Amino acid sequence: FEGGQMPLFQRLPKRGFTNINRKEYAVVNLDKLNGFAEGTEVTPELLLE
Amino acid sequence: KKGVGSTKNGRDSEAKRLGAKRADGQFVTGGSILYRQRGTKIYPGENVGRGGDDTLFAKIDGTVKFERFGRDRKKVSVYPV
Amino acid sequence: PKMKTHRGSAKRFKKTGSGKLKRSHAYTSHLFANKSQKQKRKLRKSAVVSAGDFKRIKQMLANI
RNA sequence: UAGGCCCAGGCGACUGUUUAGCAAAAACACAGGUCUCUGCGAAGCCGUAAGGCGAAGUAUAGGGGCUGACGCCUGCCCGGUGCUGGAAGGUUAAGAGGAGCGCUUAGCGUAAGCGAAGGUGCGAAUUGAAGCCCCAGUAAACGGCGGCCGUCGGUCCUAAGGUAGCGAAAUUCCUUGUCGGGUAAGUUCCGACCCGCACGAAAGGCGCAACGAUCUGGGCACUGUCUCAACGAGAGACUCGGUGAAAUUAUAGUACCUGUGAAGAUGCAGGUUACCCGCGACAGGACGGAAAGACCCCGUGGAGCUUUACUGCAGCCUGAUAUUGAAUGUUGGUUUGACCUUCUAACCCGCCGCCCUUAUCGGGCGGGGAGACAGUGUCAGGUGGGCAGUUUGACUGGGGCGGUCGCCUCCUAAAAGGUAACGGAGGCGCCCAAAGGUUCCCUCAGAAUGGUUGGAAAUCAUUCGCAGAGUGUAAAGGCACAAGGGAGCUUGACUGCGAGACCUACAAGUCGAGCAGGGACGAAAGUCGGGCUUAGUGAUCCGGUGGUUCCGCAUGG
RNA sequence: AACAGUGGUAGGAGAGCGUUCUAAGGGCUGUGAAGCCAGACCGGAAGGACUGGUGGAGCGCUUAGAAGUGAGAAUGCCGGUAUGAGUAGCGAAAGAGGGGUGAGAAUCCCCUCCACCGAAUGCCUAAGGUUUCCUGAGGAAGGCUCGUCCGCUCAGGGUUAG
RNA sequence: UAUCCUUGGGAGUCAGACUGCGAGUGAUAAGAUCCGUAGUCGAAAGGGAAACAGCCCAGACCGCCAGCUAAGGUCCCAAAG
RNA sequence: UGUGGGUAGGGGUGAAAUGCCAAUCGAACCUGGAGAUAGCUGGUUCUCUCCGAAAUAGCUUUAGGGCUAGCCUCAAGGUAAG
RNA sequence: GACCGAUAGUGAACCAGUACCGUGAGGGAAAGGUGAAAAGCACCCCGGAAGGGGAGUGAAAGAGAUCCUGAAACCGUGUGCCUACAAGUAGUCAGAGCCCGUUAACGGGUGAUGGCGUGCCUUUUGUAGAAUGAACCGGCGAGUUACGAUCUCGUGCAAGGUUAAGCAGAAGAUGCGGAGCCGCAGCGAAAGCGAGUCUGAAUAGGGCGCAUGAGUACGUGGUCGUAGACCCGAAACCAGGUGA
RNA sequence: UCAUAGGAUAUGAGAAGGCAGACCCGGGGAACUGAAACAUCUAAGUACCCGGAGGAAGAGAAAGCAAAUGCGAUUCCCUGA
Repeated sequence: FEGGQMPLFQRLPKRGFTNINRKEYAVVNLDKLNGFAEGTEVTPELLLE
Repeated sequence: KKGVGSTKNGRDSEAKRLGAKRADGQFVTGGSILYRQRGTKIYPGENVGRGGDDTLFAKIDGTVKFERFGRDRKKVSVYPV
Repeated sequence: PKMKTHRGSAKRFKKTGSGKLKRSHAYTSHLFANKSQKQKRKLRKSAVVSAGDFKRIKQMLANI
């Protein structure tokens, strides 16, 4: 509140929307893989483990 | 008691903050403005440009110097290193 | 009771990696013939909340 | 112990009633008058409804409004608002309607795309009551009854312009109006006059005997009301005995002169004065006590009240539909619905008779009356201060009324910038498709001379002429190497942007080289992202339009 | 050690004092706890000891912890007591005397006079009150004083219907 | 000469007054009002101005029965010619 | 005038004053919602130390309120710009 | 029970929803403590009694029926010093005389006389203020709690931190429980891409980001938010009832 | 007129009413307040009234969740948020 001054959010506009079918994939950044042994397979199951 | 009024002289415009904004011998960046004005109290010179608002800006970096166009007429200029 | 998020500001702002708040400009809704294209190209772009306003409001957006 | 009386006036006819606890009245009521409504299940009113008052009445009655005995009277306006009635025509709902339009899709399809049926959504014409618009009437309905010029006339406007009667009034500011009466002296009173600031005919006008703890003026008598106080009696007061509170209270060994000081000192300064303690008395001060000022202001406080403030509700009116069907006709396009008549069995009867039942309830039967109406439910329109919830700005040399509320320019402004006042002066809410861009061109106003019409002043040549002119517009700044004035070609009055700066609480606002794309003018350099700069405009939400390699709730749309 | 500094409202920061309770550990206390009253003690402050007296059974110290954690003011709430002040008032109205009672009498009882009411201050009786009625004891409170007295306190008793 | 900038936490303040100077409104009146500027008060005791928020001098940790000074003063109230 | 009854609050009654409705009435009283709300006033309890303001701007159905900025404080950094 | 301990805590520790108030609904108190045990005061006197003084009981009678302690306001008695020519927010500093003799130290109580000096709180530009509040004493009496967020500090573990509900477990600690949450990668409206991304025609520029990396769980503290949210305080509004 | 209404009689541990100021199921259903006014909105389907209960009530065995080589009644708790 600002004492009857039109506050910031109202004087500003809305923008955009949200998707229902959004995918926020879990991200690995390729250096965390160096912790694994050579030639070993990799799976999300394994990573959760 | 009496009753009076009607001054009708009770307004003025918003003050616009003219004048110089940088000083002689002061280092300046490109695009910096130097002297807000209306019309030409001052002209541009070297490496200086005028805008649609009759305002003066530096086209380059350098140092400011104010001078005179011979008689009764002033100038600015930017000189680099 | 969990804090309630301020939904209008949620609809209007977005959070950044540096904690700053992205925003849009005003004067960009309906009345454009009375404005220069310079203004308009400047105003379709985004902006950032100022420090004072941020101090005012940031508690309303802890939950984003 | 049991009237004081008289003269005159205003108001109200009277007797009565009223603000318990400030106001007894000129207020209310009154009988009388008038208007209006209402045909009896009256009307009105209470209630969600049943049920009731009205009324165990029936238009010589009942309800409501206004006025107020009585006497003489109650003038002109129906233009506006109301009511009443009409109502050819226009407009207007819901409901009915159902031309078309979308979406989807089987299928056709190389593709693009088209695409039947069905479903779904939107839906035009047409119809559609009251009401409103419109026309008459009505003033003891709301309400209204003027001005100018001339020395009765002429004129403007009115819907109509105040009749009678009364009149410095309970209305008259000027005003103690003028005159007269009354008085030595009368802003009062009475009677007359009328240039009635701003009487007036049922908000009744004028008068009026009787009446009034009414208001007012004058007079006789009487009086300590007074001149001007004196005395006496009694109850308190005072003393003694017995009993024994309260309000208030920062602590106090609490003087006055002047001065100071939050501008009125006990308490501060200086000076003066004053032995200590009490009793009776007074009430000048302690801005004394009492009551968080009832006036004034403020509060985005409240409550009550009004209304042609807003939004709604009840109630009322009207229509569609269901209860709610049987016919005879009628007109329409496709049988169908609509309309007028008729019938009855629905429904209804605060109509009768019988039984339940010794019952003015109801409820069954029989009749009778009305009748698919009404009533009720749902939906819709209108009316609707009857009722409810709410709003009804700020600044302000108190408030209110006035004025202003945003933007631009100048002064005030104090030689950066900035800087207030209900301080001083002025402008804007645009304009130009050329008044823009570019290239090229040249230079103004006025003055003196000469010269038809030409004229002081057009147009003319003429020398003088920084600028006295112009610059779309207000002013300031600025510009004559043009930013001023002409001509040609054009649309950069472009798209994406933007280093970096200004101003700034924020929001925002301002300038900007330079890059890319595509161009305009120009040979070229090169200029052009509107105008000579500064005003010429407003958020967000909400909707609308167009475009879109975005999303589209199982999938495709 | 040296140098410099140390007024302060709103307000920010930091250091601490003290109260209640809890845990642990170490203690005091009938040879006298807490609490209360005095005292000329100690500490920079909040504050803390010591001695004596009263009292007559529970309480400190240390480190930590947790809080209904500190009052001079709200025309604050409750209670108590003051001031005013032995002041105002002691609530319309004729009493006086003699006897008596009694510890004690203006005030109670008896007598005599006087005075007031008398369409009322008299007799009946409703509503209402609910033992106030009668008798005998009492005078702590109430009685606007006193009180030997009563519409007060105790006991007892008392209200009879075709 | 040491305070400056940034970020972050926490505030309070938005009734100001007088004095001197420069201005306005006013009547070149106001202990007026409104602005700018410097100071003091506010939030600052002490000495003087008799007293006396805002004037002059000057800034308080505490003590001392020491001294030098400012403003202002030196016949007595009242220290000093 | 008595007795017995009736009318009850968004209401009743009213020879009307806005008067009366249990010492009240421009909308009774009790309870509850309810610790209503109060940009308003009053009050807000131990000490010492360090530092130390503002009474201004802008916007405000805003003017005795609020928000941001300005002015204060604390801490960590930059550090030496001031 | 890191709940109260008689103004608290139930309104109510006691014959309380009583007394009392109100027509009524309804409102609504106050008031604890002998002693281990009545052993509760035989008897003598004063007195009409009450109430005392002795005696006696008892550890205690200064314990005696409001009965443990028993403060202060207030009320009085006695007395050391001062006081009846003095004006004073009542004290302070200086100081004589007089009287005493300590938690034994440049001590104590009074104080003639001199100097200086207009109370406290609030609210104010400014108050001794003739602005407000308090008669006084005593007690009670106002920024807290839950949940969540954020900052700081601390601890633990660290590109990994952490469990919740729940089960077992003395109302516990603990173990199990990894479902979930925060962070490690951001940008974009979104599809989506990815240390890049968005805009854009653009390998351009620009924004946001990375490269310049530390979070997370818990606790203390500060602040905020939602809840009566520092305390008291309205006029008033609504619902349901009581009253002619 | 059957016949019915209505009436008469006998049986019924019927049901009535109360509550514990709490829990729940429903029918009715405020305002203050907040929105810094205010009507939409909130407060709040709260308070309050009413009727029904039971020791629990209510819901409850899919015309579902959903979108995988699928889960299989309700209820409640933690999360999701």
